Amino acid sequence: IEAIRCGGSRDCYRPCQKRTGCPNAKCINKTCKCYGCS
Repeated sequence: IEAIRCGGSRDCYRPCQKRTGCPNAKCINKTCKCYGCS
């Protein structure tokens, strides 16, 4: 998968919220692990 880099979890909201619809994500392994509202 494409590695969404994040300095923080709030840095994951924009992509993951845009992708899924919800900002639910974890900045883990320096990569945004998006869950959204699946």
